[PDB]
Amino acid sequence: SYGFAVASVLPTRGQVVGVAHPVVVTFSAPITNPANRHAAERAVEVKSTPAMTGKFEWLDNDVVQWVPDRFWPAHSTVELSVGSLSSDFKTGPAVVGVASISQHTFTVSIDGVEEGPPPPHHRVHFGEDGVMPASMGRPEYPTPVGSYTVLSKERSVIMDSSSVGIPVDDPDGYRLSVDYAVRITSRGLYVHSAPWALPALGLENVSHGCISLSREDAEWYYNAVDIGDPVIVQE
Ligand SMILES: [Ca+2]
Repeated sequence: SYGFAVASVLPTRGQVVGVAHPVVVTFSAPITNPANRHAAERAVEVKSTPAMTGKFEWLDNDVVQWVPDRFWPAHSTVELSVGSLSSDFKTGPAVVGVASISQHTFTVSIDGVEEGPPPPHHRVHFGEDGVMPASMGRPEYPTPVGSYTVLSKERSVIMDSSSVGIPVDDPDGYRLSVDYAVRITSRGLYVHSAPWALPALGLENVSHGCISLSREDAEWYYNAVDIGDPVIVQE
């Protein structure tokens, strides 16, 4: 009986990850019976050192992720057992981004200390370290509130309007080349550089869901953040 045979686990052994990185378990064969999922979860019981509570979420018939309830300790070695498989990984700095829809800001802290790039005359900027002018999703396509984690980081990725439900050649379609792209949902939500959107930054929520930053702020956050680091969206 190898129905719950585990092919692999993320983080990999010795991987360096951000401080909300889930434990992602990939099974050797799909578990197509949702009733067998609770037994599968028990067979892949996640035991970390330091101890952490979490919640299982199935991403596919053969992938379940265990989402920690709290952040891992930064700059640490986390020991990890996933049903007998003994592993470990490392965390880097706690790089946390908090988007405020009402304040039109994106606040970046590193290990608790708010910080941003060294500012180099005609654009909004706050005198407060780490607080970046941002533009969230407009009321038609709002940025959803929640607790996210960085799923991937890409340079010069092309984003279409088909991600929010609009063909490219449609009245309000788009096809953008985006310089710095920090992906925070599998659906296609990003923190990213939006130079065309410079006037709205810090003032208006004019994007279609994504968290828009200046190129300089996006570049700094992109270079600071790691896959697994948390991103909070608040009203
Ligand atoms: Ca990493």
